[PDB]
Amino acid sequence: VYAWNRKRISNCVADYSVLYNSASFSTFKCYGVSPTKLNDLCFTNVYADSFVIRGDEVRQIAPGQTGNIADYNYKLPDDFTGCVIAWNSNNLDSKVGGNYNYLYRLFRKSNLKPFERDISTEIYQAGSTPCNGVKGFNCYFPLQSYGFQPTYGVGYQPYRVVVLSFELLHAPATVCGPKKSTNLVKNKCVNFNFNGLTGTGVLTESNKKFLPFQQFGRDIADTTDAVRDPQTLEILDITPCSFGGVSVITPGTNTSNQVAVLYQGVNCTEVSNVFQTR
Amino acid sequence: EIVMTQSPATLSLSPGERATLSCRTSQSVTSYLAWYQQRPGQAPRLLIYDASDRATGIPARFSGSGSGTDFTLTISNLEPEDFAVYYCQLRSNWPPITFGQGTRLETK
Amino acid sequence: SQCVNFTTRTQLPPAYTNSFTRGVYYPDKVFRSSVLHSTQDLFLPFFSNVTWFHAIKRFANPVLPFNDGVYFASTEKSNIIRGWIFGTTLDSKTQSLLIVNNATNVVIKVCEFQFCNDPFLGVYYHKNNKSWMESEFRVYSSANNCTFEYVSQFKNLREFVFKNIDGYFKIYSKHTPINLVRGLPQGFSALEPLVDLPIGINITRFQTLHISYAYYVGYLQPRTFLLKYNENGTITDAVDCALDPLSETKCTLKSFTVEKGIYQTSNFRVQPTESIVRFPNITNLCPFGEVFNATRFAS
Amino acid sequence: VQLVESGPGLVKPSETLSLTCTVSGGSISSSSHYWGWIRQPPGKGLEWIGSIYYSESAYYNPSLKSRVTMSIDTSKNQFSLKLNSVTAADTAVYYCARVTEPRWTSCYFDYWGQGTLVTVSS
Ligand SMILES: *[C@@H]1O[C@H](CO)[C@@H](O)[C@H](O)[C@H]1NC(C)=O
Ligand SMILES: *[C@@H]1O[C@H](CO)[C@@H](O)[C@H](O)[C@H]1NC(C)=O
Ligand SMILES: *[C@@H]1O[C@H](CO)[C@@H](O)[C@H](O)[C@H]1NC(C)=O
Ligand SMILES: *[C@@H]1O[C@H](CO)[C@@H](O)[C@H](O)[C@H]1NC(C)=O
Ligand SMILES: *[C@@H]1O[C@H](CO)[C@@H](O)[C@H](O)[C@H]1NC(C)=O
Ligand SMILES: *[C@@H]1O[C@H](CO)[C@@H](O)[C@H](O)[C@H]1NC(C)=O
Repeated sequence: VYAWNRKRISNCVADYSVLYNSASFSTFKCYGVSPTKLNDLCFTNVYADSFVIRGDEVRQIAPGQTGNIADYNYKLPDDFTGCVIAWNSNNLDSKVGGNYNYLYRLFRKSNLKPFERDISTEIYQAGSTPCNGVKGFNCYFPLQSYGFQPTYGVGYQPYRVVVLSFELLHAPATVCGPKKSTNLVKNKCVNFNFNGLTGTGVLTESNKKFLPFQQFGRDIADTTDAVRDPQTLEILDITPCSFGGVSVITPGTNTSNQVAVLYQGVNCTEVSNVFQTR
Repeated sequence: EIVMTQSPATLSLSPGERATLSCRTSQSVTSYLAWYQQRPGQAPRLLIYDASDRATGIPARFSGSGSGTDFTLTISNLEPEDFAVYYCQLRSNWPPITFGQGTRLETK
Repeated sequence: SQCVNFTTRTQLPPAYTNSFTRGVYYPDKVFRSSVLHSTQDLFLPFFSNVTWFHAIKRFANPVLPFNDGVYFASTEKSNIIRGWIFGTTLDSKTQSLLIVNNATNVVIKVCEFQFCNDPFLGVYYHKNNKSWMESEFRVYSSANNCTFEYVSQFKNLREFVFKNIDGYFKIYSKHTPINLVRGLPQGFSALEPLVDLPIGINITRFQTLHISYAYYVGYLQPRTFLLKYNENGTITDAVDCALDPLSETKCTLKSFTVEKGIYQTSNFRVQPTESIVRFPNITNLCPFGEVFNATRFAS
Repeated sequence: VQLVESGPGLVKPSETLSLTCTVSGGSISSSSHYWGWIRQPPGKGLEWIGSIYYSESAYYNPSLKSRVTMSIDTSKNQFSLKLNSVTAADTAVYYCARVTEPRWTSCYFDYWGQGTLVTVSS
């Protein structure tokens, strides 16, 4: 845990259906996201932080948590976005004589920042007299080992914890889920999903001179105005499909029951007598 | 190495007094300790675990000062049948399960 | 390879110049158009002091600190500057990065390199072929436990920006033809991103690598910049808010222009110089001396 | 619960000393307890030999590990001990005890057996 391993996942597609559908995970909590929706999203990158703790410490692995693990071994940001999956590994990480291979930090001058790893093995001074690399009075080794033997309670048994943190940046998405990509449709209202970025609009050919490193553009509203088709490197402008207030021009009900309908600000094609006014 | 040292080798007290046995570990780690009682010809009996927890059936007069490096077993009111040999036992990384040299408690 | 030892080693004295208004690069990969957008990140503050030297007795380049990132400019006719080395100890003890652009391709390797005292890149003129051909490369004595490897497939000003943030070494590059003969040119040109590498190492010093047959360096700082994206999306100009009050006003109005008038910019707050603690000094003095200083003690 | 020791009371030098402890107050297949052996020579202190878990594995003393092995039998609900190349220093009373190791360093012998005296002589 103090030396929690980190892996990077990028430029690939992952089927999370098998992930949250597995019953082998004791704890499965997603913050900022749901297990099901992963297959319908794309992310620039993912970081998998893998480590081992005891059952009681499982709760500590969560945003807004405090404790030895959270403070000294692994801290999550308050705005963390991702999923934590913890499963018992008693059959894998427990030795009959004692599995001392798993360690955790017990002392530190200050709590860890989010996604900060500290692997230093310098003696922790807890007393007036400083420690010149030698233990003794108020001079302790910063790391301690788990027992991890099969005869423990569930709270003390080993659990393998993996945190998948998905980076949702403006850089191009590189991690997507399953789901095939349908053919491109233009000049029609459609629910588009470009690289996990979803929306609704009308897609048209664009003359904008996108730079090679530029995938999509945003307007003053920071809203997706143009995109680059991930399959075909072409620029497509997205425009709002069609919306407008429906009002009713009606003479007094006492007079007549026939009325006309006014669709404000819509062409007379997206909808007897039809009259196109400004 | 984590070496165990009990004190004293022999303790001379009479019934009604209180006894204080010391079990200090080397200048090393600190955690739990177990105290056991053994009378002549009998298997050692568990008195205290986790550095102070009376075993199942231990009178209230037994207690443990579970503190750092040094530990202490205390017997409040010495009864006639409380004079025996007392061993303290640790479980370190290496060697596992170390036993104390034993303290002989006799009637002065 | 095997290091080449030079009995005599020397380094030319440093020189200083003004950065003028260079060091601007695209913060992200978000296209924009005809908009003034404010961004707070690591930038080269305008008109900043720039430390520059010349690249040629073995005149060895100096090891320079990295700080939060480096804006490195090279003015040359032929590609004399070829690469750099980054790290903290620059030895086998700690992981070190090495970037180079040899005659073949670009090689970028993060390994426990053992850099040579005088890294040497040597080329010789092939008279029969009438073309120079590199034949000597003695940079590191050893390279063990490699952590990363990637190999790519009228003066010139090549500007580069190196930023180590979140374990990512981001390199932005720009190349221009500059007719100036000496000194850092005064002008504006955005630096497009070149590549980001998730090396995830610690960097505090770096050194330049030259070829054997001028450059300038500045340190970036956390600053807020108003970038003006034109119709094509190219950044036409930039304003450094904290350069001067006028630029702070410009950033206030999100305009490359401030009209005459008075604008509430900021709020000045002084802070206490020190702390004062006063109590009823002694309600009564505790008579400890009567015990310790007693002439006679009790049994 | 109760533990009962069994085995020859005499072992010639340089030969294997075998003992078997049979419990009957519970189950050895329980995943909460170890089963250990502790010996003491006459007039000497206690010496933990080795503790075995139900699955197969065990851990022994860092001095007697070379010439010691432990075995278990859930079917017969009993665990055995082998001490190879027994010297004259193995003349001792051997108890078999029940061990509870809940956290890390908490390792106490809950209930002991009466123990059997094995004297090794020629
Ligand atoms: C309907 O309107 C007419 C004229 O506008 C009026 O004479 C009549 O009373 C109205 N009917 C009702 C129910 O008000
Ligand atoms: C409605 O669409 C048609 C064809 O796209 C176009 O000729 C017409 O100008 C549109 N309406 C308005 C009000 O522009
Ligand atoms: C750069 O620093 C030197 C001394 O460190 C100083 O003399 C010089 O004036 C500085 N440059 C500018 C533009 O002020
Ligand atoms: C390289 O890694 C191995 C194992 O990870 C390690 O034993 C070795 O010491 C490392 N190299 C150096 C120079 O330390
Ligand atoms: C935009 O780019 C096109 C083609 O590269 C060029 O013709 C045009 O002049 C450019 N306009 C601006 C404002 O840069
Ligand atoms: C005791 O007396 C000496 C001089 O006689 C003085 O220096 C010292 O401060 C006194 N101690 C205390 C505690 O006041």
